[PDB]
Amino acid sequence: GPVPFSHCLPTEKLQRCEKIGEGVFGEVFQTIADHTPVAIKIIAIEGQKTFEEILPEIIISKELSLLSGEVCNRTEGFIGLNSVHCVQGSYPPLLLKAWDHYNSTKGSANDRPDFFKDDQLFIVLEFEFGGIDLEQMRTKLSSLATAKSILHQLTASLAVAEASLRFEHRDLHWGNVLLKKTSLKKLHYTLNGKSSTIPSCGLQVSIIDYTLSRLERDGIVVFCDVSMDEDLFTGDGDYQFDIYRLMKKENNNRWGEYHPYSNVLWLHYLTDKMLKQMTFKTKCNTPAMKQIKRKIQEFHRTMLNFSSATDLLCQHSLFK
Ligand SMILES: Cc1cn(C)nc1Nc1ccc2scc(-c3ccncc3)c2n1
Ligand code: NI
Repeated sequence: GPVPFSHCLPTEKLQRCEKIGEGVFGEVFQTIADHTPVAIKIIAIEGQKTFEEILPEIIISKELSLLSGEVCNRTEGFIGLNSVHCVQGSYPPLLLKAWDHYNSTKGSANDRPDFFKDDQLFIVLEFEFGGIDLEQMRTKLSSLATAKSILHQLTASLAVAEASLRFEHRDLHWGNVLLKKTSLKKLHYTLNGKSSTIPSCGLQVSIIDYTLSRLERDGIVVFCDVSMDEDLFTGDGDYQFDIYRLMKKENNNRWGEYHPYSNVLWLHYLTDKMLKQMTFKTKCNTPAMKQIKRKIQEFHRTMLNFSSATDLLCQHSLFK
């Protein structure tokens, strides 16, 4: 059967819940469990999305989480999934209070979740805490060396997911790139059996929000069908909203197919943001840093001629 909210969110864990984010159908809370930070996503089911509409996110979250402990195709560059629960009950008042605090400070585009009755079902996905998004870190990164590390981590992570699962993220905006301190000097990945390293520059990247993502295992495709969605393809003001139109154009509005080019489009959007909307604490006023800047500029202007993240990682001069 379903379980009460208290099964997932015992008193002390619930007391420490703060809202950190949201989606069109979701609320994300940060908390502590057994002295360990976690990120909780809570999605209402039936009644808003159906179970069938939520399952893809569950499967994808699961498959990408598994890549951290595989061998031939291995990456930590997406986020650990600790557990999945189907919960029944009205929204916990302590969660409402945390919800309100976020509405008062940042503003929510969601409905205050106070209208749910005690037979309401929810899917509660509990993840490792991945850190703070790249947008919030717009002014806080240290140098363009860091920016290069970040792009290399993203590119590799997508490459491995391409090789393993024929993955497309399909919404990798700078809000979905998390950063977290690591004392590791070098990060490791393995692509089709070949291991390599990336200088961390003190950070570990984690990719999130598989809400539009696509993959497959054994000829079964798991995805979000947005072919009858109109609103997604009629935004602007940011280069983000062009990617949605480019994907739709590249794939002829058939979202089951595999088009890893879409990973390249999103990495280009992120390289653009690195070059145009970030301010680094150290400026590129040394020969070595100017050089790094030039190579990122050269990546920006050439990467769109690569067919996938795999192609970029193996072949692009930025990573050699
Ligand atoms: C929870 C989660 C996991 N996946 C695969 N996707 C998710 N979705 C979102 C949506 C919004 C935000 S705003 C901060 C987060 C976040 C922060 C830290 N650690 C994970 C997620 C977030 N996550
Ligand atoms: Ni349980």
